[PDB]
Amino acid sequence: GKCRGLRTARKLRSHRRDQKWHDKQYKKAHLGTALKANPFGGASHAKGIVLEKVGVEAKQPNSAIRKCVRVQLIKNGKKITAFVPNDGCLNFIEENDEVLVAGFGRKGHAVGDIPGVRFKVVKVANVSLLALYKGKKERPR
Amino acid sequence: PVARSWVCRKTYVTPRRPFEKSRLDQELKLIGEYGLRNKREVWRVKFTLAKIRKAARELLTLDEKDPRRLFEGNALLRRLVRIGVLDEGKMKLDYILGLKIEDFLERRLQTQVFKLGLAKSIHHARVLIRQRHIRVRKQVVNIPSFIVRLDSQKHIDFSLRSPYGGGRPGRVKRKNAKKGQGGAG
Amino acid sequence: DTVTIRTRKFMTNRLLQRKQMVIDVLHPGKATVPKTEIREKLAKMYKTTPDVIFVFGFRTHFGGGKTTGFGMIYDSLDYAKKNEPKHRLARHGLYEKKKTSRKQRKERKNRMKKVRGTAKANVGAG
Amino acid sequence: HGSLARVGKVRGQTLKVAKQEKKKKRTGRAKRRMQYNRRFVNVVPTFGKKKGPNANS
RNA sequence: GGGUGACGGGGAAUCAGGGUUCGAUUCCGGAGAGGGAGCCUGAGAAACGGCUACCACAUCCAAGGAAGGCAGCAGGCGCGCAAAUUACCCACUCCCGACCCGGGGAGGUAGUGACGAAAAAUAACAAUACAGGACUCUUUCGAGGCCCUGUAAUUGGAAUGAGUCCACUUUAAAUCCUUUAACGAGGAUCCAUUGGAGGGCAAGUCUGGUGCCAGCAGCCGCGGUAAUUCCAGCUCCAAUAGCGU
Ligand SMILES: [Mg+2]
Ligand SMILES: [Mg+2]
Ligand SMILES: [Mg+2]
Ligand SMILES: [Mg+2]
Ligand SMILES: [Mg+2]
Ligand SMILES: [Mg+2]
Ligand SMILES: [Mg+2]
Ligand SMILES: [Mg+2]
Ligand SMILES: [Mg+2]
Ligand SMILES: [Mg+2]
Ligand SMILES: [Mg+2]
Repeated sequence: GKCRGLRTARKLRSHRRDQKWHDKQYKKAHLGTALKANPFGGASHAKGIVLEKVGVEAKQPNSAIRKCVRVQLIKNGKKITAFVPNDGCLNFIEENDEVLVAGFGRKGHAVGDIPGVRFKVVKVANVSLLALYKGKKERPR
Repeated sequence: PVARSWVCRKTYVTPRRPFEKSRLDQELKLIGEYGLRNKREVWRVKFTLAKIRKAARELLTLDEKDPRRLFEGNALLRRLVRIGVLDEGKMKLDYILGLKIEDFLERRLQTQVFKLGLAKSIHHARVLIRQRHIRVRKQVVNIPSFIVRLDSQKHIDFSLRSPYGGGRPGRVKRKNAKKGQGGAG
Repeated sequence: DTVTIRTRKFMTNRLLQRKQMVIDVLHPGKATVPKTEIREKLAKMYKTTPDVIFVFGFRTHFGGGKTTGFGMIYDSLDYAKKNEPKHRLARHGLYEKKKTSRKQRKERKNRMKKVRGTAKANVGAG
Repeated sequence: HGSLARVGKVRGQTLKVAKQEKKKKRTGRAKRRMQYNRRFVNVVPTFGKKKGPNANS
């Protein structure tokens, strides 16, 4: 069983210490590893430039093309395959335009039917894509 | 380095299980019986009750004839009687924990308007209060949630400098007096 | 006629050469008396002119038939033009100030730092 | 494989409709009044196997 | 020995009891003035709104020479997901000086400000037409009304702040509130919003369109021509000056 006694503190606290690494969420957050693998260098969003509209194909039980945007991030030069959500919104996006890109809601782990798209587009040229979908603001010219 | 405070808190705590059904039912019923503008205004009362409940609990953990207990518990009971919630004779601390929401909502200017006749419905009462028509003691307590001290109950009435209280009439009747004078007459 | 007044927390500050107190002002249904009307009302009450009286800091209350502020009375003006803020005097025109505008004096003095001796140049400057 | 053509097919070809008009709706306390009134006094009827605040036969 | 998305602390967020995470950041202590080093004066510095070198940047030169350091306050550029006006004043709070008098971007005041926090409007009352149900009455139908609730007619005047605005107050000089006259409400107006409405999870097996498409969906899933899940319209649900990610 457990170490239990009274001048143990060290053994107790050190054993916990060694084990905490076997936790998955903790090793993520303490080995730098994942902050290195983050395109969003430990960031909530990332501005990046669009360099090709790429149709992603959904995972089997659903059949559908998912119309993503290949973004090169600005802070890195780390490329991305972000999602353009909502219907016909890919059309608002036109190549080389300065999207803001956020996470897809799972703080890593790709979501949905899509394979590997970790990110969604938020703002195309400083505008916000909700406003364009709704019809509120417009892409300038 | 400046003057300034930076000392502020929140006055309410949101519920965890956000769609419980039974909770939503009870809160809305509270809103109906006492014409509250918003769910959270209920949750502000609940929270001021809860603080009291924590404070009471904490005192019951102290051994009796522990100075800290005696003084602080008495002050809490004194504070609670002052507002019209506990009765003298009932003052001894265990009775705090058997004390509910409705007791604390019952002592608002909005109630103690509508309670003291004066209004004509609780929503009317709340409108009155806002519209500077009702004065506590000698000030025009604009604010509904003004907890009315038991001490300060019998000094609730209409505001002197107002249509209802016995002053200059409002701008609607002034207009309708001008219309009857110049236009019609 | 119908204002009223009271005199709270009265005190005889011998060694600032003054009486100083907290003015109370009841005045229901009128729009916070100007301080000139308080002075003349205090003058006839304390029987010692307006010219040595200085009053300020008047805050009305809610509802609006009670203001309250601070007032003091000097022995003579000769005393009041000595033991008083300069602003409070020219509040009723008796110790007015220059119109140099701070920024201009500092700019002027940063030139001058540039030059030695020459009283005429240091007089000129800007 | 698969194109990027159709994109806004359905957002495009829906039958367009007006957003109607009705009224200036009660907001704030008034709203809360209204809803408390229409669950706790007006109806309160004899039951017939449960209710439905947006039912439609 | 190595690392730190490490200045120490007071403290902050959660929290039953234990805990976990945070702490650049108004108090206290440290360290630094691009980088390193050396020093002069001085009670006190290894000073940077002091010098002397070097390195890195960079500015006039009549090309011999000469000058420079915002991690003060404003502001600019850049970086970036990420952050305010080259405003006014020494009146308060304190400091410095030979000084009761001078100086202080310390500090105070305004401006920007949905960082966040406290209060708190967007309607209230009446009779009507009615639409209902505890009472009294009536076999039921119907009626008497202390009780009442919905929808209308805005039917009815009464009440009011948003706002516009003389004036006072405020104040260093202003504003802002506060005080206050004069104007100021029929909603077609002074229009509430964000997100939902298969389950988890509060709320339509409604109508139209699309037909594994386009799209939704944190998860389970929905979509291949009666889609409760998509795009719409209706109604409804939640919170509400807030609510999404
Ligand atoms: Mg480091
Ligand atoms: Mg410090
Ligand atoms: Mg620098
Ligand atoms: Mg140093
Ligand atoms: Mg040095
Ligand atoms: Mg500097
Ligand atoms: Mg910001
Ligand atoms: Mg400063
Ligand atoms: Mg807030
Ligand atoms: Mg409005
Ligand atoms: Mg659900």
